[PDB]
Amino acid sequence: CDRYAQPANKAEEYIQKSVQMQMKKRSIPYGVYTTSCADGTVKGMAENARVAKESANFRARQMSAGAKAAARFNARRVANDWHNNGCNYEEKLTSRFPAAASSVRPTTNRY
Amino acid sequence: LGFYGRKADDFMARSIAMQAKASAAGSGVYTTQCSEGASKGMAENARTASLAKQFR
Amino acid sequence: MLDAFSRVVVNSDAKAAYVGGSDLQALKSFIADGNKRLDAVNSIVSNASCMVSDAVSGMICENPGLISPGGNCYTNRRMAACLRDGEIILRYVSYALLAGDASVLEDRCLNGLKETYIALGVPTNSSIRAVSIMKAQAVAFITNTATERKMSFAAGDCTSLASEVASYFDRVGAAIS
Amino acid sequence: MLDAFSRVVVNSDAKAAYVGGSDLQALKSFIADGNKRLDAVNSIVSNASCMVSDAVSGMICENPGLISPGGNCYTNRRMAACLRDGEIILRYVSYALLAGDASVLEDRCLNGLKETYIALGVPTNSSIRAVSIMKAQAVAFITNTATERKMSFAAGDCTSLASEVASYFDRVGAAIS
Amino acid sequence: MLDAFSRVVVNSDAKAAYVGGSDLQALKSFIADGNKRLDAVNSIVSNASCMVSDAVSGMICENPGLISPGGNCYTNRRMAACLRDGEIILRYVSYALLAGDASVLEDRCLNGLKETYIALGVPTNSSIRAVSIMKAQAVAFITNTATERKMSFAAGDCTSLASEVASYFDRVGAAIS
Amino acid sequence: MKSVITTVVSAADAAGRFPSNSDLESIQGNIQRSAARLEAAEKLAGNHEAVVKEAGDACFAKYAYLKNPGEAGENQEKINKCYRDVDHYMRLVNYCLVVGGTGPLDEWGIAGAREVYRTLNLPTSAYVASIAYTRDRLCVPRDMSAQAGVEFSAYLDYLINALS
Amino acid sequence: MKSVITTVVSAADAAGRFPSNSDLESIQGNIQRSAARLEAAEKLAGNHEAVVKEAGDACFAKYAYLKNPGEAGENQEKINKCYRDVDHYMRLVNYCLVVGGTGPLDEWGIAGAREVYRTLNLPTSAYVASIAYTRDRLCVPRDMSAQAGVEFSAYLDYLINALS
Amino acid sequence: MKSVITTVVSAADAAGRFPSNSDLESIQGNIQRSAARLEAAEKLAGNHEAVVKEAGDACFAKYAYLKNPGEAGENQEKINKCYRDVDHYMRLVNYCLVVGGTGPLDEWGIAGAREVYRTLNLPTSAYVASIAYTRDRLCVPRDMSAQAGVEFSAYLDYLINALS
Amino acid sequence: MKSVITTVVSAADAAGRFPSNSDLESIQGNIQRSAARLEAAEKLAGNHEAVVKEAGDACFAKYAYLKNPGEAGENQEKINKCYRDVDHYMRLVNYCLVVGGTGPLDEWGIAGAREVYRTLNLPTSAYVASIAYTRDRLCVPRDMSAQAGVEFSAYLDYLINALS
Ligand SMILES: C=CC1=C(C)[C@@H](Cc2[nH]c(/C=C3N=C(/C=C4/NC(=O)[C@H](C)[C@H]4CC)C(C)=C/3CCC(=O)O)c(CCC(=O)O)c2C)NC1=O
Ligand SMILES: C=CC1=C(C)[C@@H](Cc2[nH]c(/C=C3N=C(/C=C4/NC(=O)[C@H](C)[C@H]4CC)C(C)=C/3CCC(=O)O)c(CCC(=O)O)c2C)NC1=O
Ligand SMILES: C=CC1=C(C)[C@@H](Cc2[nH]c(/C=C3N=C(/C=C4/NC(=O)[C@H](C)[C@H]4CC)C(C)=C/3CCC(=O)O)c(CCC(=O)O)c2C)NC1=O
Ligand SMILES: C=CC1=C(C)[C@@H](Cc2[nH]c(/C=C3N=C(/C=C4\NC(=O)[C@H](C)[C@H]4CC)C(C)=C\3CCC(=O)O)c(CCC(=O)O)c2C)NC1=O
Ligand SMILES: C=CC1=C(C)[C@@H](Cc2[nH]c(/C=C3N=C(/C=C4\NC(=O)[C@H](C)[C@H]4CC)C(C)=C\3CCC(=O)O)c(CCC(=O)O)c2C)NC1=O
Ligand SMILES: C=CC1=C(C)[C@@H](Cc2[nH]c(/C=C3N=C(/C=C4\NC(=O)[C@H](C)[C@H]4CC)C(C)=C\3CCC(=O)O)c(CCC(=O)O)c2C)NC1=O
Ligand SMILES: C=CC1=C(C)[C@@H](Cc2[nH]c(/C=C3N=C(/C=C4\NC(=O)[C@H](C)[C@H]4CC)C(C)=C\3CCC(=O)O)c(CCC(=O)O)c2C)NC1=O
Ligand SMILES: C=CC1=C(C)[C@@H](Cc2[nH]c(/C=C3N=C(/C=C4\NC(=O)[C@H](C)[C@H]4CC)C(C)=C\3CCC(=O)O)c(CCC(=O)O)c2C)NC1=O
Ligand SMILES: C=CC1=C(C)[C@@H](Cc2[nH]c(/C=C3N=C(/C=C4\NC(=O)[C@H](C)[C@H]4CC)C(C)=C\3CCC(=O)O)c(CCC(=O)O)c2C)NC1=O
Ligand SMILES: C=CC1=C(C)[C@@H](Cc2[nH]c(/C=C3N=C(/C=C4\NC(=O)[C@H](C)[C@H]4CC)C(C)=C\3CCC(=O)O)c(CCC(=O)O)c2C)NC1=O
Ligand SMILES: C=CC1=C(C)[C@@H](Cc2[nH]c(/C=C3N=C(/C=C4\NC(=O)[C@H](C)[C@H]4CC)C(C)=C\3CCC(=O)O)c(CCC(=O)O)c2C)NC1=O
Ligand SMILES: C=CC1=C(C)[C@@H](Cc2[nH]c(/C=C3N=C(/C=C4\NC(=O)[C@H](C)[C@H]4CC)C(C)=C\3CCC(=O)O)c(CCC(=O)O)c2C)NC1=O
Ligand SMILES: C=CC1=C(C)[C@@H](Cc2[nH]c(/C=C3N=C(/C=C4\NC(=O)[C@H](C)[C@H]4CC)C(C)=C\3CCC(=O)O)c(CCC(=O)O)c2C)NC1=O
Ligand SMILES: C=CC1=C(C)[C@@H](Cc2[nH]c(/C=C3N=C(/C=C4\NC(=O)[C@H](C)[C@H]4CC)C(C)=C\3CCC(=O)O)c(CCC(=O)O)c2C)NC1=O
Repeated sequence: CDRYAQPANKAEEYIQKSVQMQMKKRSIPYGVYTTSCADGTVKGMAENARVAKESANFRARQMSAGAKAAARFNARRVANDWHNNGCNYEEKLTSRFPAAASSVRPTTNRY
Repeated sequence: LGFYGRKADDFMARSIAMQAKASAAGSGVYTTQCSEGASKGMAENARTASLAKQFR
Repeated sequence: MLDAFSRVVVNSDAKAAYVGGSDLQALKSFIADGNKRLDAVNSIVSNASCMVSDAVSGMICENPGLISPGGNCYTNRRMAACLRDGEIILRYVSYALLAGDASVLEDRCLNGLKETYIALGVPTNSSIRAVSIMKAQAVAFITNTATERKMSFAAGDCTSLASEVASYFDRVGAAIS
Repeated sequence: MLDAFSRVVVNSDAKAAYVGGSDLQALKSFIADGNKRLDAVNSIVSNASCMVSDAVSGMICENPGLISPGGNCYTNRRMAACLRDGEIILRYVSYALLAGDASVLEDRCLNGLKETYIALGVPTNSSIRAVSIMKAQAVAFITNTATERKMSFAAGDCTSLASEVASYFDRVGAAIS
Repeated sequence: MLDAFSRVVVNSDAKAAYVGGSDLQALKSFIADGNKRLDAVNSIVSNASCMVSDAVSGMICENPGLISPGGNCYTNRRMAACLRDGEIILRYVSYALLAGDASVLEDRCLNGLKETYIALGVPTNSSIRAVSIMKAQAVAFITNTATERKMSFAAGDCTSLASEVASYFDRVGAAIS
Repeated sequence: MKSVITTVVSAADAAGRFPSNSDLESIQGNIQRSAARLEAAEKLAGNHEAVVKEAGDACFAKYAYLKNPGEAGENQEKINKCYRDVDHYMRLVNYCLVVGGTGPLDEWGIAGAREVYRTLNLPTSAYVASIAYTRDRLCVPRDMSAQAGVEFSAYLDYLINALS
Repeated sequence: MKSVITTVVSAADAAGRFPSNSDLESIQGNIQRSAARLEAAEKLAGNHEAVVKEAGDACFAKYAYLKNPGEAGENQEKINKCYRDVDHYMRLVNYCLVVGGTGPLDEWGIAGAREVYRTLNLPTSAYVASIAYTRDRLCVPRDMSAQAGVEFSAYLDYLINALS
Repeated sequence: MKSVITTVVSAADAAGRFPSNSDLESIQGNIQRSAARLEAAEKLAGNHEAVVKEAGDACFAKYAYLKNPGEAGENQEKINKCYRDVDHYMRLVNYCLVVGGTGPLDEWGIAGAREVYRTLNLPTSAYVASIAYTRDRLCVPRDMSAQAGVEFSAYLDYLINALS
Repeated sequence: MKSVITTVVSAADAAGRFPSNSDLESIQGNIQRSAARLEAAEKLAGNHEAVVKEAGDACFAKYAYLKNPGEAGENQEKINKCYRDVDHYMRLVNYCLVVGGTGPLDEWGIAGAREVYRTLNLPTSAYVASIAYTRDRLCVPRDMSAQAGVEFSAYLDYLINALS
C-alpha cells in the first residue's frame, strides 16, 4: 500500500513522489478539485488529517525489520502481475524500486 | 439488482473485511500498519473522516 | 463546480447558441454587484461562529424533546455531530452566495442527505427549524441590522442579495424535507 | 458491544434513571453466579471440534438429499464452507453465553443473514436441523449427561444457564427462518 | 510484546528447557505483588496531564533557547507536536510497569526513535532533560512524597517499583541518545 | 460503548476466535470490585441536586466575568441552562461507575466537545475548572468507603484529561 | 468545469475548510477584467457565420489532398460536416470568455480528442492548423479593444497546446 | 506475539489513540488469575521428561503401522526425533500459560503446520491424537489445583483446533 | 375457528368442490411464517411474571381513579379481579399467537362483549392501557426475532378495534 514500504535512498522516494503526482492528476483530472479527496469537513479535522499520516509515516520504518523486508518483495506482487503487463521497463522499475512502485495506486478509488 | 440483493451485498463484504481483518490479526495483534488516528485520540474525529468517506 | 458565469453558458448548449449582447447585461449587472456581494459575504464569514452559535441555541430553546435522553439530540457527541452538521450547510451556502448560484450546493451535500437522515433517526422538523434561525440571522448579517454588531459599510440597497440567500436556505429546507 | 452490565443501564439512560439498589440484586445474582457461568462455557469450548463433526454428519444422516450432486451441499469445497458456516455460529453463541446477553450475536451475525442464504441457495430447513443438534448437544455438555465425556465439576443445579443457552439457539434459528 | 512473566521463558526456550521449581520464586514474589503493583498505577494515570504539563514547563523553565524564533520548539503547531512527543514516553512507560517489562517499550517506540529526531532537527539534550523531569515526578507519585496530592493507600514498601521505574526512563534515555 | 466486554469479546471477534481463557479472566476483576465500585453510584445519585448547585457558583466565583451582555452567561436563562450542563456531565460519570469503563462518556459526552463550546462562545477553561472543583471535593473515609473514591476521582480528572 | 470557482470553493472543500480570504480574493480579478473579457464574446457571436467559412478553405488550401475518395474529405457531405466541426470548436472558445477559465473546453471538446480523429481517419494536423490560421488572424486595436484580444489569442494557441 | 498486551496497546495504536481505561481494564484479569495460571507451568516443567515418553507409544499403540520401511517411523532415529517433536509442541504450551494467550504457539509452532508434515510424509492424524491423548490426561483436584487445569486443557484441544 | 386451513374446508363444502393446491396454498404460508412465530408464543409464557407487574398496573398509572368508591379498587379482592383479566389476557394472547386467527377471542373474548362490559359498568376504555403498554415497550430485535414482533402487534391491536 501507500506509506508502508520505506524507500532506501533519496532516489527511490523521489520517483515514489512523482508517481503519486499522477495519482493526484487522476483524482484531480482538471481545474476542479474533486469531492473525493476532501478528507475533512470541519476546522478540527483539517489539520488532524495532516498529523494523522505523519505518525503513520513513522510507523512504516518503526515496526519491524522483516515485514518491511517482506514489503519490498510484496510490492512487485501487485505491480508486475496486474498493473504493467507487457512493459519490461515498467517491470524492472518495480524490481529496482519497490517502494516507488508501491504508491502507484492503480486501484482507481479517486483518492 | 434487487432490494434483497442490495442488503445482501453489504453483509458479506463486511464478512470479507472481517475475514481480512482476521488475516491482519491472524496472530492476535492489531498490527501497526493500520493506523486510523494521530497522537491525540481523534479517531472519533477520524470517524467523521471515514463517515465522510461513507457519505461522499 | 458551476457558477453564475457558467449557468448561462450551459443553457446556450441546449441550443448551440453563441452568446452575444442580448443576455450579458444580466452578467454585466453581476459584475456590477461584485464588491457589493463581496461586502455581503465578508459580513457572513465575520461571525460564522456566531451563526452556528445562534442556530442550535434557539432550536433547543423551543424543543426540550431532543434534550430528553432516549431522544435523538440530547448528548454532546451527538451535538458534536449536530454542530458538525450545523456549520456545513453554512459553510456550503457561503460558497453559493460567493458563486451567485446554487449549483455548488446541489451535489456536495444535496445528494442523499434526506434519506441518510432517516437511516440514523434524525428528526427533520428540528432541521427545518434550525435553518430558519440560520436564515433569519444571515439576512440580518448581510445588512446592517444585527443587535450589537454593526460593521462599517458604504450604504445602499442590499435586498437583491437578500433575495438570493432567502432562495438558498429554503432549497436546503426543501431538500431536508 | 453490549452485555448484562450494560443492559441495565440503557433502559435507565432512556429514562434518566439514577441506578440504585432495586435492580442491582438481579445483577448481584449475576455477580454471585460468575464462576457458575464460566463453568458452562469451558465445557462448550473444549469439544467444539466434536460438535462441528457431530451436527452436519447428523444432518447428513437424517437427510441425504444434499450430498446428491446437483443438490446443495455435496462436493469438496462445498463441504469446506459447511464447516465454515457451522463453526462460526458456535463462536457467536459462546460470546453470547458470557455477556448474559445475545446482543453481540444480534449485530455481527443476525443482520441480513437470512436472505443472503437464498441469494445463494442455502436451504433454510437444513440449517434449522443443524442448529437443533447444536442446541441439543450443548445442553448435554453444560451438564453431565454426555455419553463418554465426564469432566470434573462441583455439583448442584445449573438449569439457569440451560434456559439461557436454549433461549440463544432459537434466536439463531428464528433469525435464519 | 512480552511481560516480566515471560522474560524467564524465552531463555528457557533457547536451552530446550522448562521453568522448573527454582527460577519462579521471584515470580512468586511477582504474583503476590499483584495489588501493590496495582496501587502504583492508579497514581500515575490519574494525573497524566499534570505530568506532561509539568515536564514541558520545566523544560522551558531551564531552557529559553527553544522559545527563541527559529529554534526547535517555539511556535504553535510545534509546541502542539511536543505534547504529542511528551506523552508518548509516559504512555509506554505505563505499560512497562503494567506488564512489568520494558520489552513492550523496546520495539513500539524505541526502534528508529533517535535517528528521526536528527532527521526532524530535534535536539536530544532537551529530550533527555524532559524525561528526567518525568522520572522525578513519577517516583514521587508511586510513593507518598508528592506536594499536595494525597491518595489513600495501605502502608508498606514500594521501593521495588521505584527501582523498576528508574530502570525504565534510563532505557528510553539511552535510546533517544 | 467502553468496558471490558468491549475489549475481549470484540478482540476475539477481531481475531476471529473463541472466547478463550484470556477473555474469561478479564471479567473476574469486575466481580471482586463491583462492591467497591457501586456504593459510589448512589452517592451522586443521592447528591444529584446537592452538588450541582455548589459547583456552579464555585465556578462562577472564579469565572465571574460572564454576567456582561454578549457572553456565555448574560442572563439567568443561560444559568438555568448552565446547571443543566454540569448535571449532564454528572449524569454520565455516574453511569461509568456501573459499566466499569468510561462507556457513556466518550461516545456521548466527550468526543467532539472540542468542536462545540467556543463555537457557541462557551469557555472550555471554565468547563474543566468546574469539574476540577469537584475533583478534589472528596473525603475518602468520611463520605464514602475508601474503596469507592478511587473510581470517582479517577474519572473526574479524566474529564480534564479528555478535553486535552 | 474549470474556473476560479472550481479552484477555491473546491480547495476549501478539499481542505475541509471555510471560505477564508484566500478564496474571497481570487474572484476579485474576475470583476476588474470581465469588461476586458466580454466584448470579445460578441465578436465571434457576431462573426459566428463569418469566420467559419474563411477558416475552412484556408485550411483546405494548405490541406488540398482531402478531395480524393478514401479520405476525410471525399465529398461535400464531409465538407458539410466539416464546417460543423470547426464551429463546434468555435462554440466552446466563446464560452470560455464567459466562465473565465477553459471550462467548456476540457470536459467537452478537448479530453479524448486524441482517441477519435485518426481512428476515424481525420487528420489532427489539419485540426490545429485550421485553428492556427485563426490564432494569428486578429488585429487588436481595430477589431476589438486592446484588452479583449489577449483572452482570445491565448485560448486559440491553447487549442494547439491541448492537442499536444 | 499474542496476549492482552497485543490487543489493547496495538488497538490504541491502530486507532492512533491514548491508553484509555478500556486498555487499562483488560490487564486486570491477568492479575487476579495469574496465580490460577502459574502453578500449571511447573507441572509440565516438573513432568517435562515424564509425559513425553508416555504420549509417544500411547500414540504408537494406536499408530503402530509406522515401523515399516518407507514411512515416518522406519527406524529408532525417527523415534529419537519423534520424542523431540512432541516435546517441541510441549515447550510452547508451557509458555502460553505464562504470556496468557497463545503467544508462542501461533507465530512459532502452529502457522504453516499444514504445509510441512505430509510433505515430509508425516501423518497429521497422529499429531493431533498424540495431543488428544494428553488432552483428557488430567485430573483437576489431584494433579494440580482446580483453577489450573482449565488453562491447560483449553490449550490442548486448541492444538487439534488450530490444525483444523 | 377462523384458522389458516379452515377457510378452504367450508369453501370446499360450498360448491361441492375439492381441495386444490390453492386450497393447499396457505399451509405453506404459515410454515414459512412460523419459523419464529412460536418464539414470542413461548415468550408469552416466558415473560409472564414481570409483565403482570408491568401491564397489570399500566392501567393504574394512567387510570388513577380506580380507587374511587364505585370502581374496581374500593376493595382488595376486586383489585385481584382486574389482575386476572391481565393474567388471562396474556395467557389468551399466548393462545392467540398460535391459532393464526383470533380463535380464543371470537368464541370467548369478543363473544358478546360490547353488551357485557357496560351493564357490569366496567370501563372498556380502561382496558386499552392493559394493551397499550404491550405496544411501545416492544423493541423487536432485542426481545424477540425481528419478524416475530411485527405480527405479534397485529393480533394485539385487533383487540383495540373490538373494544374501541
Ligand atoms: C459525591 C460528592 C459529594 C460531596 C463532596 C458532598 C458535598 C458535601 N460534603 C460535605 C462534607 C464535608 N465534610 C468535611 C469534613 C472533613 N473532615 C476531614 O477530616 C476532611 C479534611 C474533610 C473531608 C472533606 C468538609 C471540609 C466538607 C465540605 C464543607 C461542608 O461541610 O460543606 C457537606 C456538608 C454536609 C455533610 O457533612 O455531609 C456537603 C453538602 N456530597 C456529595 O454527594
Ligand atoms: C473574431 C475574429 C474575427 C476576425 C479576424 C474578422 C475577420 C475579418 N477581418 C477583416 C478585417 C481586416 N482588417 C485588416 C486591417 C489591418 N490593419 C492593420 O493595420 C493591421 C495590419 C490589420 C489588422 C489585421 C486586415 C488585413 C483584415 C483581413 C483581410 C480582410 O480585410 O478581409 C474583415 C473584412 C471586413 C472588415 O474590415 O471588418 C473580416 C471578414 N471578423 C471576426 O469576427
Ligand atoms: C501435566 C500433565 C501430567 C500428568 C497427567 C501426570 C502423568 C501421571 N499421572 C499419574 C496419576 C494418576 N492418578 C490417577 C488417579 C485418579 N483418581 C481419580 O479419582 C481420577 C479418576 C484419577 C485422576 C486422573 C490416575 C488414573 C493416573 C494415571 C495412571 C497412573 O497412575 O499412572 C501418574 C502416576 C504417578 C502419580 O500418581 O503422580 C503419572 C506419571 N503428570 C503430569 O505432569
Ligand atoms: C515508476 C513507476 C511506473 C510504473 C509501474 C508504470 C505504470 C504506469 N503507467 C502509466 C501510464 C502509461 N503506462 C504506459 C505503459 C505501457 N503501456 C503499454 O502499452 C505497454 C504494455 C506498457 C509499458 C511500455 C503508457 C503508454 C501510459 C500512458 C497511457 C496511460 O495513461 O495508460 C501510469 C500513470 C502515470 C504514469 O505515467 O506514471 C502508471 C502508474 N509507469 C511508471 O511511471
Ligand atoms: C430561549 C433561547 C433563545 C436564544 C439563545 C436566542 C437565540 C435566537 N436569536 C435569534 C435571532 C438572531 N440571532 C442573531 C445572531 C447574533 N446576534 C448577535 O448580536 C450576534 C452578533 C450574533 C451571535 C454571534 C441575529 C442577527 C438575529 C436576528 C434578530 C436579532 O438581531 O436578534 C432568534 C430568532 C430566530 C428566528 O427568527 O428564526 C433566536 C431564537 N433567542 C432565544 O429566544
Ligand atoms: C415478549 C417480549 C418482551 C418484551 C417486550 C420485554 C419486556 C420487558 N422489558 C424489560 C426491561 C427492559 N427492556 C429493555 C430494553 C429496551 N428499553 C428500551 O428503551 C428499548 C425500547 C428496549 C430495547 C432496546 C431494558 C433496557 C430494560 C431494563 C430497564 C428498563 O426497564 O428500561 C423487562 C423486565 C425484565 C427483563 O429485563 O426482561 C420486561 C419484562 N421482554 C420480553 O420478553
Ligand atoms: C446417523 C447419523 C448420526 C450421527 C452422526 C450422530 C450425530 C448426532 N448426535 C446427536 C446427539 C449428541 N451428540 C453429542 C456429542 C458428542 N457425544 C460424545 O460422546 C462426544 C463427546 C461428542 C462428539 C465429539 C452429544 C452430547 C449429544 C446429546 C445426546 C448424547 O449424549 O448422545 C444427535 C441428536 C441431535 C438432537 O437430538 O437434536 C445426532 C443426530 N447420531 C446419528 O444418529
Ligand atoms: C474461567 C474458568 C472457570 C471455570 C471452568 C469455572 C469452574 C467452576 N465451577 C464451579 C462450581 C459450580 N458450577 C456449577 C455449575 C455446574 N456444575 C456442574 O456440575 C455442571 C457441569 C454445571 C452447570 C452449568 C454449580 C452448581 C457449582 C457449585 C457452586 C459452589 O460450589 O459454590 C466452581 C466453584 C466456584 C463457585 O461457583 O462457587 C468453579 C471454580 N469457574 C471459573 O472461573
Ligand atoms: C521554573 C519553572 C518550574 C516549574 C513549572 C516546575 C516544574 C517542575 N516540577 C518538578 C517536580 C515535580 N513535579 C511534580 C508534579 C506535580 N506536583 C504536584 O503537586 C501536582 C500534583 C503535579 C502536577 C499536576 C512532582 C510530583 C515532582 C517531584 C517533586 C515534587 O513533589 O515537587 C521539577 C523538577 C524535576 C526534576 O527534579 O527532575 C520541575 C522543574 N518547577 C519549576 O521550577
Ligand atoms: C482495580 C484496581 C485495584 C487496585 C488499585 C488494588 C487496590 C489495593 N491495594 C492494596 C494494597 C497495597 N498497596 C501497596 C502499595 C503502596 N502503598 C503505599 O503506601 C505506596 C504509596 C504504594 C507503593 C506503590 C501496599 C504496600 C499494600 C499493602 C499490601 C498488604 O496489605 O498486604 C490492596 C490490599 C490487597 C493486598 O495487597 O494485600 C488492594 C485491594 N487492587 C485492585 O484490584
Ligand atoms: C448530555 C450532554 C450534554 C453536555 C455535556 C452539556 C454540554 C453542552 N452545553 C450546551 C449549552 C450551554 N452550556 C452552558 C453552560 C455553561 N456555560 C458556561 O460558560 C458555564 C461554565 C456553564 C454553566 C455552569 C450554557 C449557558 C449553554 C447555552 C449556550 C447558548 O445557548 O448560548 C450545549 C449545546 C446544546 C444545548 O444547549 O444543550 C451542549 C452540548 N449539555 C448537554 O446536553
Ligand atoms: C461538439 C464537439 C465537436 C467537435 C470538436 C467536433 C470534432 C468531431 N468531428 C467529428 C467528425 C468530422 N469532423 C470532420 C471535419 C473535418 N475533417 C477534416 O479533415 C477537416 C480538417 C475538417 C473539416 C474542415 C469531418 C469531415 C467529420 C466526419 C468524419 C466521417 O464521418 O467520416 C466527430 C465525430 C462525431 C461527429 O460526426 O460529429 C467529432 C467528435 N465535432 C463535434 O461535434
Ligand atoms: C519447535 C517446533 C517444532 C515442532 C512442532 C516439531 C514439528 C516438526 N517435526 C519435524 C520432523 C519430524 N517429526 C517427527 C515425529 C513424528 N513423526 C510421526 O509420525 C510421529 C507421530 C512423531 C513421533 C512421535 C519425525 C519422525 C520427524 C523426522 C521426519 C524425517 O526426517 O523424515 C519437523 C521438520 C524439521 C525437524 O526435523 O525438526 C518439524 C517442524 N519439530 C519442531 O522442531
Ligand atoms: C377466561 C376468560 C377470561 C377473560 C376473557 C377475562 C375477562 C374478564 N374479566 C372479568 C371480571 C372483572 N374484571 C374486572 C376488571 C376491571 N373492572 C374495571 O372497572 C376496570 C376497567 C378493570 C380493572 C382491572 C372486575 C372488577 C371484574 C369482576 C366484576 C366484579 O366482581 O365487580 C370477567 C367475568 C368473569 C370472571 O370473574 O372472570 C371476564 C370474562 N378474564 C378471564 O378470566
